[PDB]
Amino acid sequence: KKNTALLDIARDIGGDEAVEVVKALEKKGEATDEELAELTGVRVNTVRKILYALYDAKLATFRRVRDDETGWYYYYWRIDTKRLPEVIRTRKLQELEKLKQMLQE
Repeated sequence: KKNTALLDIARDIGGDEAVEVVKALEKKGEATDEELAELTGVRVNTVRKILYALYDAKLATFRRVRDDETGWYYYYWRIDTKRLPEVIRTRKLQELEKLKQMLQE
């Protein structure tokens, strides 16, 4: 039930690619952008844009590692269902009162 609801939010976010990304992420526990682009075949710019969307929806978190050859960070993402129930609800309420204002036209 939370399995499918997560994936449905992913579809709204980014279609079949988002659903591939979420599924590979859950199967792997944690993953980098690059690891997810290779697991899935989706491009890394799009894996990344999906992940930052899941992060803004507070459905994903990450933890950062400093790559010491270059000094730049790279993220290890993971799905965070902790607040998924409140997210599912908020999205319903919001969609409902988007309808409410069309009725108040």
